[PDB]
Amino acid sequence: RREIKIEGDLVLGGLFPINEKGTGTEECGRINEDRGIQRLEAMLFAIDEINKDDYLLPGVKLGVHILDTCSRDTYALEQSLEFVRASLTQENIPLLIAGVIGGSYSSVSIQVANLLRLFQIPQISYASTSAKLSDKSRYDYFARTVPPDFYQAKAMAEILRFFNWTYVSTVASEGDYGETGIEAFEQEARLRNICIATAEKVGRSNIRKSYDSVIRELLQKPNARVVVLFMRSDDSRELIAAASRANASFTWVASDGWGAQESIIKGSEHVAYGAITLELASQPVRQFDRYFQSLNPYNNHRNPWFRDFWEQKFQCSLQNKRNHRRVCDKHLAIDSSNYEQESKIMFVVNAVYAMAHALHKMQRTLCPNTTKLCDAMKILDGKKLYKDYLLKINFTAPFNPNKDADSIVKFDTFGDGMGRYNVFNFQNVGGKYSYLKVGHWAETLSLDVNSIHWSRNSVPTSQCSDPCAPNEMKNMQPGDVCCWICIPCEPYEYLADEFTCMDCGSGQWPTADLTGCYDLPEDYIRWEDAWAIGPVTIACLGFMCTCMVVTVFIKHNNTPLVKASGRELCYILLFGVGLSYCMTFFFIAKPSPVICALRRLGLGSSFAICYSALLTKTNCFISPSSQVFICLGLILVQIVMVSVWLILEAPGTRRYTLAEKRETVILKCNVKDSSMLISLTYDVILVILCTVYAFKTRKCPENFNEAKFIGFTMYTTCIIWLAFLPIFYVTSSDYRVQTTTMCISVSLSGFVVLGCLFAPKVHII
Amino acid sequence: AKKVLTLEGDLVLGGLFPVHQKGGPAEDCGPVNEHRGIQRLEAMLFALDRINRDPHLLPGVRLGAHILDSCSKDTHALEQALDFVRASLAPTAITGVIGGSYSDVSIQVANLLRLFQIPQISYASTSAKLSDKSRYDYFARTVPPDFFQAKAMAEILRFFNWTYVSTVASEGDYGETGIEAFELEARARNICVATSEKVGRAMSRAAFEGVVRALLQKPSARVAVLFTRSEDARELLAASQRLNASFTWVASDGWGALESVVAGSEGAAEGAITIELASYPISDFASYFQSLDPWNNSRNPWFREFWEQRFRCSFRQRDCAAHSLRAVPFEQESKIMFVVNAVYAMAHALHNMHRALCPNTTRLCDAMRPVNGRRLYKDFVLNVKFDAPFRPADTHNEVRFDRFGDGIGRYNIFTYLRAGSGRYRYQKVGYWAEGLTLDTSLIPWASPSAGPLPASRCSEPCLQNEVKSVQPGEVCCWLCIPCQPYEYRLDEFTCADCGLGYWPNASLTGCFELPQEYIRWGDAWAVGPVTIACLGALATLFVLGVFVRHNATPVVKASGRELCYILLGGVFLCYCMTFIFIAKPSTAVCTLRRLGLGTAFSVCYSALLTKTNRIARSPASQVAICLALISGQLLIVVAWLVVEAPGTGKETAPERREVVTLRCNHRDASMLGSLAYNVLLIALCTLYAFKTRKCPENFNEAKFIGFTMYTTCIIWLAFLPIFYVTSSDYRVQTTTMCVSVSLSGSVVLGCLFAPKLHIILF
Ligand SMILES: N[C@](CC1c2ccccc2Oc2ccccc21)(C(=O)O)[C@H]1C[C@@H]1C(=O)O
Ligand SMILES: N[C@](CC1c2ccccc2Oc2ccccc21)(C(=O)O)[C@H]1C[C@@H]1C(=O)O
Ligand SMILES: *[C@@H]1O[C@H](CO)[C@@H](O)[C@H](O)[C@H]1NC(C)=O
Ligand SMILES: *[C@@H]1O[C@H](CO)[C@@H](O)[C@H](O)[C@H]1NC(C)=O
Repeated sequence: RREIKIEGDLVLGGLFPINEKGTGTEECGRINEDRGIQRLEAMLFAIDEINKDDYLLPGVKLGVHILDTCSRDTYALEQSLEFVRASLTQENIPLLIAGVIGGSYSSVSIQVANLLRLFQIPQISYASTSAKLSDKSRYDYFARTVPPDFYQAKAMAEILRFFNWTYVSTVASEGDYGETGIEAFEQEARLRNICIATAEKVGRSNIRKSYDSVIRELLQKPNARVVVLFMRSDDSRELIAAASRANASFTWVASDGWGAQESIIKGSEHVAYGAITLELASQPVRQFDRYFQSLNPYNNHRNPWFRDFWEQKFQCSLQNKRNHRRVCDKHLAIDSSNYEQESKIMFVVNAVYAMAHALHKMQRTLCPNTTKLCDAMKILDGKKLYKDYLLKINFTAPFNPNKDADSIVKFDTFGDGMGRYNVFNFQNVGGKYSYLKVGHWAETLSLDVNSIHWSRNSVPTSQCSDPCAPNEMKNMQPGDVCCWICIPCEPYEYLADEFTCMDCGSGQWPTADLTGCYDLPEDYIRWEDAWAIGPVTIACLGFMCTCMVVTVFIKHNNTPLVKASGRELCYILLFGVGLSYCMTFFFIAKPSPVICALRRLGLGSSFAICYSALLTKTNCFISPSSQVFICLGLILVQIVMVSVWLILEAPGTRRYTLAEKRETVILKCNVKDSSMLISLTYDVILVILCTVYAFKTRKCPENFNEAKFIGFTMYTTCIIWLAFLPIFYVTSSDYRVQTTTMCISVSLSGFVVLGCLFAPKVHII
Repeated sequence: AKKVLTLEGDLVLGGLFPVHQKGGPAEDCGPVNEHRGIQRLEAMLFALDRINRDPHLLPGVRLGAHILDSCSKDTHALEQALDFVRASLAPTAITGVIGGSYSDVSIQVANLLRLFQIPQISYASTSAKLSDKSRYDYFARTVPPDFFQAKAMAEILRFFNWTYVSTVASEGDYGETGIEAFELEARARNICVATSEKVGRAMSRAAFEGVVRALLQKPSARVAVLFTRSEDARELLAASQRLNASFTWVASDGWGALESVVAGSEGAAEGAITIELASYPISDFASYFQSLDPWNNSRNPWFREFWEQRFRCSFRQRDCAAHSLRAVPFEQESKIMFVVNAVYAMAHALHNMHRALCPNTTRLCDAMRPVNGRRLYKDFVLNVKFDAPFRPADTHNEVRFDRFGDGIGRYNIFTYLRAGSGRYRYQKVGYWAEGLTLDTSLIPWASPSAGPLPASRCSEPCLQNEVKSVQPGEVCCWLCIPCQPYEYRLDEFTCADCGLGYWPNASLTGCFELPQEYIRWGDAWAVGPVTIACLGALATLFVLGVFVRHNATPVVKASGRELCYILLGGVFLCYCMTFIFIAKPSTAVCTLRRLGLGTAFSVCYSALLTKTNRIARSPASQVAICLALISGQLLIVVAWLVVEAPGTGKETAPERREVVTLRCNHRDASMLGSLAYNVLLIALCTLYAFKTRKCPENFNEAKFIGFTMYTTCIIWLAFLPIFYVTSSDYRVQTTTMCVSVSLSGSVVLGCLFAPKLHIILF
């Protein structure tokens, strides 16, 4: 095999994927020029700078022990045993390894970290972004200068929140990358006010026919216009091309895998327009540019893989021993024309400097007097180096003196680097398609909206999320898990819950959304109304007129001594007229808690008193007195069952109306309307029958006037009964029927008293 | 300074035993273990030799051996385990290791060998953290884990209904995980822990006395669950003996049946229920080990050190000649069975793999040269149900691995009992193999006596009468306190304050109302009210005939006739309110009753006013004044009753005081004031009549009227003191109210009207 074993006071391990993984007889095949060779030289370049440095380990020389992992996890374990041979108590003397600057693959790093933790060897990774490595329970001597993969999920969620993109669709890929990150996105999404619409998986081993179905199932949701892509570089390229065939137009939010790469947009720049992509914020290392270009096989003997890299890159053989390859020219060299710096070069340099800084701090504390290696450094405990010194480093980037404020190299509690991501945007400048940085995410969100076009428009995706005009909108919808397009409720129904609008109170008006749970108010009849003042004055005038008759009757009751019983008949008739007149005083009052209970008793008593007086007159010293006593007893008997009707429920049970807006009800008297009219009608039918018989008979001895008066009043009772019942039977108005009966009652009272008092009026005048 | 036992064969089985004890800082490892390392290593060698000579187990394949020494340290075990991997990458490749006696050693070896696909079968590691497959993909063990004994103890406690127990833990690794396991199992079996505490190795006798006193803080916790080491248990027993405290200890495998724990502490250890791992001695292994000497044993490199340490001699001299293992007693290690079972399980898995890969040949298979831990482990190591080798006859023991790759939990229940002669011994009284079986006839305290140490609870369940919701600070203590009769409970958590009068009919839900109260007495006290009503009815009949001949009588004719009629009606009204008061009060009866006496005082007051008018001095004016006074008296009556809303339903004393709904909700305070105002006016009118000197005229009527008024005023002034004196007994108040109005009615008939009728009649 091949390895680098440069000697020094302290030796740092190294794991790089110089050779690409292969199949068959060859375990690893082609040389990785970018991720294997350029990263390998970055570690060597940094260590050479550290050795030449006067402030970082001036008396300690840093050696190397670098092995090729061949991009295989199993093959990395076999060479990982060489790092622990020197830790166990003469062809090849083992070298003590202070730390391992290796990784570049999550599978390689995971396997290596499992072996290194058993021997307390600190490990710093430069390209491993697996979220599994953040678990300190299984990897308690592992650190990385790059942020973990799930940090991108937090970055993508903030972009959605900034643009108010709530109803989003997530697309993942099979393996270990897609599931892990897309899983961590949901908790970050649910932490904010965002719910996932569709979850999808994309496989490597499938045909473009399945890719079309991935696109098609995304179109059967018109609202979802933004698609959170957490796919891989090759997987995302086919899906975007699939959308072109299906004529789709979506806004793509993508993580690492689709950053500023120009190999995905190819041939499908139309649908990819307006996409937002993330990429690691890596700056070029200017000093590394001259180091790599000035490397030649004739003077770079430290790297044993440089001969293979030179032959593979230029397709030439240095020693053409009858081979089918051209002889490499002596003047061949690499320049900026065909040299592009690898993206994670600055992370390799930072990882090397991180270990050197930790060792330098540990050396000073253990050896303050001297600047050389001590006997206390011979044991070289890895638990103290990692937990106490490596995790507590704080220094600026050695080769980035322009932005030292935000380029500090440090490790958090879980031994992970700071998350600084760049936000790009695929846009059309006009005749050219290219990416453009439109912000950055370093512990906070910062975007340049003015330079973002085709996404400057809000492009709402909240047709489900929250249209929710403040008409007590309810967040729910059948069939859809979290669409909740706010339709399933109405402004009349108060908002009390999310899944159900939960109307509280029938026919109730909410105040803003919930507080209107109280029942709607109602208005009763208005007191002292214009339509009530008239009858009140009429009743007062009628009562005053009857009172004047009473005063005249008693004054003129002396000379006519013949009519001994006439005064008694006049007195009871006057009392009945006064009682009937006084009925209107309280009947028209709107508040009737128990007033209506006495109203029916008063109306019945007034009718009974009038009927008793009429019956006594029709029938007609000791004998008249007995008739008055019998008539008085009949009136009392007529009131015996009057209170029986109110002996069950005088205030009533309840009062309602067909209209649910006015609700013009008494709300205090709920007696039976049918029973009230039936009793009133039955109280006048017998009066008319008894008066008709008296009219037919002839009363010669001075009783003709009484007989004529009885017959005249008979028609008035029939007319009033035949008119009061029909209006209140069907209409049942709050006040219109009440005032009509009041006018009829006072008119009837005035009519009956006029006939009885007609004869005294003529005699007096 | 390392030795290795390397046998040769087609398949090599690794081994890891604690041959040497921990050395410390002075040396890597010092003294040689005589039972944990040497005996188990010899057991593995004997099992391998038996397998190699078994025609029914790998007839062609010969099993090798590569046994190393871990020196009872995890770092040394990790360093030594880097010999199997080098062979996998003249080292001989292995198919799996059979080793690991300590939990840390096994954990480190499993962590190292998992990455290289090397299955590992342990024989003594009972760590509870080795069962999860998230970190140990190729680990198996024949011994059960340490959380099985926790649920075994939980089931033991449940069987004896020992809900209230106290647990004692240990500071080390063994002493915690078992405690959380037992706590988790106890909650699923309705078992509560009273006190939880930790005991450390460095604790002195003062700490043990303190923890014993803390255990004694709960008198109701007579059962102690000990999950500790042997030394901690021995120290706790010694501390309990010194303080002379009695407990029913329940212990795990840490105590077991060891006599060193009860060494000198037999008095306080009586009645303890300890559990130990179940195993049986192997006669074949004992015979093989007894016939072992350094001269004829060259395979074992550590045998010379073991011989030197056990038999105290040396090989530089010639003293190590006569000594032999046969003469000296030999004690077989309890876990030799597990080592043999692990070796045989590995051999059976290898045989099954060889048979499955190619049944054509019995020799090592062509395709079996590459050995993979994944397939072998998952497909054959887990699925073994072979018969236990060297097993006794009357027993059914199988070697199987569950889906966590652990052994089968089989424990023996042991008790510490005193014999008739006084000897103390541990005797098995049951076993736990996926089920608890105790005879409950050999335990010394299981005999019928005054309670077999009942550790029921902090308090007895109390649900028959009292409410058991009150707790003193612990949710498990379950005690009751009775509530007062006023506080009938309607729920299991509190006593409702509905009242004792509304006793539910054996329901205790909703506080069903009791209609029984003082509403109306049909015959208890209505007899007296009937007499007053009967007297009033007779007076009304007499009044009807009194005024029939009033016109004929000149004396009655001279007096006012209109006022005479209301006088009879006023007396008739006196008994009209009598039966209303007796009747059941309601929202309408009391209001009618309230108006009954309101107009009763109006007619009598008007009678006095009209009487004074005749003395001072007409019928038209007299009837006008009385009508106005009656209207005026009734004017304030209607206004007063609407001030307070009347209703039904009154509260009274608890315990069925029978005073519920005695009177309606209308307040009677205003009624007393209304009648008092008119009483003074009536009295003043009577006094004014006596002032006039018109004695010669109408002397007979004036004297009767004055006497009647004087009696009424005297009687009225006497009712007021007795109303406030009682202030209760509504039935008595109703009774004295009926007699009060009747007395006024009785004297009303005895007024000046009575002599007028007597003269006319006579
Ligand atoms: N940083 C990576 C990220 C890697 C990855 C990146 C994009 C797409 C798929 C994908 O596969 C997974 C799966 C799980 C974890 C990490 C990854 C690493 O290996 O950790 C890798 C780029 C680094 C390098 O090889 O230089
Ligand atoms: N079986 C044991 C159990 C062991 C143990 C047993 C009793 C008291 C203390 C104690 O220390 C711990 C701590 C944690 C886990 C297991 C134990 C093992 O090592 O797993 C160990 C007896 C086996 C042997 O060393 O031969
Ligand atoms: C997102 O909505 C908030 C208010 O809900 C608003 O202030 C902000 O400007 C919006 N961002 C956009 C439209 O990009
Ligand atoms: C435990 O209680 C059960 C009833 O729940 C009883 O049958 C059993 O005998 C009790 N165990 C004893 C008393 O040891």
